[PDB]
Amino acid sequence: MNILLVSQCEKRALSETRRILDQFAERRGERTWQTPITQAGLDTLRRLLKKSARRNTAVACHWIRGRDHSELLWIVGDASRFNAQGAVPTNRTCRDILRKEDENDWHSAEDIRLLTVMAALFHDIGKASQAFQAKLRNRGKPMADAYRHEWVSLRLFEAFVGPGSSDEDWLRRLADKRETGDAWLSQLARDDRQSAPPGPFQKSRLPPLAQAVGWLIVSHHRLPNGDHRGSASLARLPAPIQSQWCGARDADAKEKAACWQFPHGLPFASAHWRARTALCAQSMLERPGLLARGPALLHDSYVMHVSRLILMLADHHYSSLPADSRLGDPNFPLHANTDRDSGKLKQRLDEHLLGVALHSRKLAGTLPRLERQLPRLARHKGFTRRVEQPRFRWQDKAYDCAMACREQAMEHGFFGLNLASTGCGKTLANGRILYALADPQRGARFSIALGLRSLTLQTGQAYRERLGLGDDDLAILVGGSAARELFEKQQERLERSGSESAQELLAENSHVHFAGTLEDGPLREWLGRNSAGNRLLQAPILACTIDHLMPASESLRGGHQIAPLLRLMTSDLVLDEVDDFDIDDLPALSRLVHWAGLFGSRVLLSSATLPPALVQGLFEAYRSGREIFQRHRGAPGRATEIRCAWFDEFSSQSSAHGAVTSFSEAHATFVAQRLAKLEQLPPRRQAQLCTVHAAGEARPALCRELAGQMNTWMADLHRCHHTEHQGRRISFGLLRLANIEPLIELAQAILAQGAPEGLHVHLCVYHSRHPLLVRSAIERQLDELLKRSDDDAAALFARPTLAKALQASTERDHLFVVLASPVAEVGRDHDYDWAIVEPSSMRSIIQLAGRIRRHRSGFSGEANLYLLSRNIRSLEGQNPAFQRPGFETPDFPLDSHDLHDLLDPALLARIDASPRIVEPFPLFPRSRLVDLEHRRLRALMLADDPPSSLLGVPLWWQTPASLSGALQTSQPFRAGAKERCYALLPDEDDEERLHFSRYEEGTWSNQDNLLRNLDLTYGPRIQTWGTVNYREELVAMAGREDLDLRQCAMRYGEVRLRENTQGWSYHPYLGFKKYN
Amino acid sequence: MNILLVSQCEKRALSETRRILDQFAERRGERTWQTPITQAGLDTLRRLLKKSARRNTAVACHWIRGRDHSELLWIVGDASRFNAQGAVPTNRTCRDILR
Amino acid sequence: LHSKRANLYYLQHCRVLVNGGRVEYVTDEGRHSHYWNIPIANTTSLLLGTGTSITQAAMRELARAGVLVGFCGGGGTPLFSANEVDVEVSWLTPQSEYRPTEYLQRWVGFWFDEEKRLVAARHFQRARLERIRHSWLEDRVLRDAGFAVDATALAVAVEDSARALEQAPNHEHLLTEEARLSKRLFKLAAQATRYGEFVRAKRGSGGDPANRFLDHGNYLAYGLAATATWVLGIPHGLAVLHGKTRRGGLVFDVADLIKDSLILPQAFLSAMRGDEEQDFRQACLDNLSRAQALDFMIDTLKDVAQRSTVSA
DNA sequence: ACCTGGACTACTACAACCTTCGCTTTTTGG
DNA sequence: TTGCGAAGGTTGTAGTAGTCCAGGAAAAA
Repeated sequence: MNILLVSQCEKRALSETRRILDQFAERRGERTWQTPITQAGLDTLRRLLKKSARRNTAVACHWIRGRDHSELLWIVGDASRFNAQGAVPTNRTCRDILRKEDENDWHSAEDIRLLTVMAALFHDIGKASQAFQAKLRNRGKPMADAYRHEWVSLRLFEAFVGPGSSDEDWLRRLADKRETGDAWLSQLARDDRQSAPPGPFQKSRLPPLAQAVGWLIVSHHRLPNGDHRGSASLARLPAPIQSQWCGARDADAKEKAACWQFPHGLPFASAHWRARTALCAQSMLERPGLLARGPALLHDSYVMHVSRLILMLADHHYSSLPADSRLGDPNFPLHANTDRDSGKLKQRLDEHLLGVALHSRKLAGTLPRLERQLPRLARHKGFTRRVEQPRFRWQDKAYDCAMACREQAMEHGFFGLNLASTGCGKTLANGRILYALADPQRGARFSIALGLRSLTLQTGQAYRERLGLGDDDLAILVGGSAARELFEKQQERLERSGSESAQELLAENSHVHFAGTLEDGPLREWLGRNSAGNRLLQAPILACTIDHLMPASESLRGGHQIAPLLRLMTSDLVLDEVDDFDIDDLPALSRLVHWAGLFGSRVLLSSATLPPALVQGLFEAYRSGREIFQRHRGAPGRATEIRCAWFDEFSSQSSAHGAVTSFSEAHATFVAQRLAKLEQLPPRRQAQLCTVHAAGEARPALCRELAGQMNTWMADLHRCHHTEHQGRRISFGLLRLANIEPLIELAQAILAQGAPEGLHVHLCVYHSRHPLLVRSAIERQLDELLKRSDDDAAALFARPTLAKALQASTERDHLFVVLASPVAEVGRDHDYDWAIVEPSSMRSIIQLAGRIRRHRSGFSGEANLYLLSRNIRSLEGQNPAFQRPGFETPDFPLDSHDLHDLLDPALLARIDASPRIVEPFPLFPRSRLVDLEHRRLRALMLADDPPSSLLGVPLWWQTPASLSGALQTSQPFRAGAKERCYALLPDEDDEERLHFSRYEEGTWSNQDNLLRNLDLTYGPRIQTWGTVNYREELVAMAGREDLDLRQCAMRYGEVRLRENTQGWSYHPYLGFKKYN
Repeated sequence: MNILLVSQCEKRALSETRRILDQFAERRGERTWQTPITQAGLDTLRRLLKKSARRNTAVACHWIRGRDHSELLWIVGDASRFNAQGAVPTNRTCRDILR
Repeated sequence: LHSKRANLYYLQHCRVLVNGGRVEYVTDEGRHSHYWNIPIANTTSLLLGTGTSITQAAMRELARAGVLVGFCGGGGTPLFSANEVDVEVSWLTPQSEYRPTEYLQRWVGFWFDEEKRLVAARHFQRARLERIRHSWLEDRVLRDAGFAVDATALAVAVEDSARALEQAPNHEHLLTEEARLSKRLFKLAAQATRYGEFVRAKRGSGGDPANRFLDHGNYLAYGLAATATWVLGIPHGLAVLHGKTRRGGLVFDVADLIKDSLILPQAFLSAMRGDEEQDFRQACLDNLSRAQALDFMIDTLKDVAQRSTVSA
């Protein structure tokens, strides 16, 4: 065989390769050789060149196989000096000549711009009615208008367009500037008449584009929401919209007549308004093939929702700006809105319409630049550094798989899973994996959402520590979501002025803890210089709760969905402890995931107890969303193959899928493999069933007996397990329960009873009814004092608080217990020598089990996890028993509540996630807990017989149901008894006086009557630990935050409670206890 | 037939020969081209090179006639750079060494 | 817009790209260049000249709208490459935006009948001898240019050629008459310009400036005629006057309509003033634009087919 | 008065980056 | 906020050969 060898080395590498090669071939050129050689010679040449190669070596070998044919065999050294065929570049340069930043790929930007601009110019036209003007000039008592102004605007537009006409007709008519005249108002089918005329959205009333514009016109303050819910008419939307849907309040005939009067003509008089409308109509007419796209555009969610977002934002921004005489007719009589302070007319109607249209035009060209100009996290060494601990190598494996799959995920999508078992530190894995996907040149962005109602600050800082990110790169959204009805009263008060678009995007309580760059915001103009929105958008990495992002799709009023929606478009998403959600809140999570996939994000669930039905439903939703997006972005025509992946602490895999069945098969295979591997591990916990003894159903005496039995259990179990040091034995306990009232009652009982003989007990109550700052301090102390390891007796005993407690004690045995609430399940990296768990659901049993001996290896083989035979609710004779929390429901009853019969006895010796991550066949919903849970999940998530609703989730993307707020009502989110926010506020003039005040509409009203003091009694050798000083803690927080003490108490001292007539009783160590 | 072309040109001639040869073959190196071609195209190549050649031009063409055998077809310009078989000297020196 | 009938626009010093689903031109003069008033519809065609580039996305959008695209040379001539026009028949009815042509059917409907070809050749010759008169006599700008055309001799030659053309039985006689008229016109122009004795050297071997100018004008006119046939949709091979074997016959037949009436004066004027190549090229382009040649070529080509079908 | 390697020293060929500036091309067998 | 490619001038680097000085070798089965 004859071959051709070419070298492209440099510096000393050149001399070496010249030396090695010149032994085999005659020199045909300064860097070229060619000669007939045998195979053995070639192999030895490759070996020799490989042995002594350097960084600057690049040698290629071509084989002249036969006639008119030659192939590249191999390249030794650097492969960036040649392409695939073995050619070499001719020239090089640094100055960019591709200049690929000028052209973007938003294939529907122009349609959105035209629809929005046309919708803007007409949206507030209804504010010309005499009734509206009188209300504007009326200073006395306000009367709610018989008709919403948006509905009047829609009726005016419908009258102008003329029923039954094709699009070109009205388009041309509007575009012709000469045409003027009020002769088309005779067709204004008023809705005050005795016979209600047909709805404007019916088939024979408007052409397609007319309906597309009309929807934006009418839905720019609140979504339509009627009473009908038949799925048959849902698929026919937006036809069945009628005057009732849009809040047509009932009033007397005089007012209804008074609304449909226009004594002062219309805005058509203004020359600038007419000229701009004519220009927009001409442009919309000249666009290629827009007319034939009407029907398709009407039933597309992406376009319509992006347009509505743009319009809402522009309208909100301009409504706040001051008057300007430069736009429109300087002497136009009509007006739009007054001033919020002086109560005087501020803007002219035509001026307002023109300004909103201008701003919408300006913004519509900014969205494509957001991805390029916004801040990003790049070149972070922490996510790139390797890990030496062998327990943390699977993290490196997953990180490597991320690079392996990065390329195709950028183009087709991503849907990742994370099934690593507890204690493996999933947070760092999630950070590293998500970073790896993002392009290294530009950086990374993503957000972390926890399935927790409230996010305490210490949790966010713990996330910072685990990720190792400075305070300049991770924002924290403290607090919880607000109530819906609180904003209503001010809105009705603010409706006196017609400035409903000026409401703040976010609630007042929420604060964003961030201190990074804030001056170069591309969207700084509209969102506010320092409002919470801009801070939220700037931060490269965000930590929040899912309740703070859900308003993206679940919002029904106002503009609460602007900031979270922008966040979704511009970043990525990570969901943590999703299965922590209640069963009836999963529709909302599915809708959020669908929209997340619809706008170009990339989802990554994370938990260790994901039942198959949930994962299948969520994948189907994400794919349904992703399919729509690809129509309007990227290269058209490419297929829809999501890039799924599975990740845990044993191995890693990734594959491309495009149908639910293939995904399901691959997931089933991976879970089977994981079960096979998991089965070989040695157990660390040995459960047991404990039979409670009950004589009477009275809560007090029942609690007394329960504490009496618990004390004996404590003595016995501490005798079983303990850690000794210099003749002293101590242990760390856990007493989990279901509800707060029984929890506090048990705490009081145990405090009264006192510790057993020869033992000392330290108690630390810990639930969600404490003031938020106090709860954060408690959690800080517990996290500090509950880190364990091997052969650390001296180190642990060297800890300050433990040493202080022991020094002033005369006993030889001590007991430290954490009488926690379900809040201990999520986000707590503790470790306890033992536990006693009340049964509510299988997920709780597994998650609490993972706590025991989290960090300490070895096992004596003795039982260290008791279980109550029956839950407290059963002892009280409540049917169903496993409810709130729980899955038992009237439609899914359970024969026997006893735990002896509801749990397989084999599982006792080994408790893990195996029973949850797979679905047994056959299912026995009436006997087995896991069977019941799997049955409910399968019925609701994917099956077509969802209990009590009969409304399948796929309705959200199988029918145009997002054009109307219907599904959000039949499957609400976090529904139930309303809650109210309270707080302990010091007196304005006397800091030493603390008042119990309620949160009114932006003001705190004293409610000191509702509060009362409760007393405590103690026993022998019993004391509390981990408690906090409320006043001192508040002072400390105010000092750290450089804030007024009262303001700090307002911001952080919030506490939520359920309404009670008789009030509550308080103690700094127990929190708030209901009183009757 | 497939051929191998090596350019030893110098100074201005380098740019010209690079311009002409680049129309016919891909570059396998800083001064190497190699692609299949027919006899007529090869004759056109040679003629074009000869027409605009300069004093420094030096180009050689080898033919892979078959299996384990190759031939030298022609040289345009100075033949002092190449020897009879078409190889090239590895080094030069003004200092007499042979003596 | 080179021709009102064709609806053909010319673009230069511009980058054609797409931003958010719309084709956009970036050029000096910013958002005031009149390239923004180019209707993108079935009834448009784009020709890109000096200093221009087109992206793949832009041509996807243009194809979606139904606009042909072509790359011309400096000033609008010659044509280098372009799209192709499909035919329109009862069968062969694909769904696409591009509007098809119908003149290929009518053209092929007579090209196989020798006598009808004879009639067409007569019409072409008549058009040329007509336009020569207007160019050489009526042009006041040409009269002010300097080369002096004697009415008597030109009229005598034109009348003699007209008589000869009307009485040509076969193609060869028509070719001989064409050669005679060309030689006589050459001589008349040479006498008018005072250039002296001149000839049309073969191979373009003539070293005198007149030879170079004549060749360059010829090249420009051939380019223009190629544009003409492409716009209409006829093929180049289907010659009418030339022999059936000579490739590109139709381009030269159509090009001859304007060559002897527009190129000839300009070459001698430039030689007399001794101008450079660029100025001569600019002058030729300016004269072609003012005379509105392309419109005349298109009109004549349609008229031939109309007459052939009417007489059918 | 032998023969190579290495370190050190000039000292040119190459290649790219920065400013202006004209915008064609022989055009012939068609 | 603004085309495209060529020609001339300037700036930086890798690469080549001459000079002089010092050491003189290859380790199975």
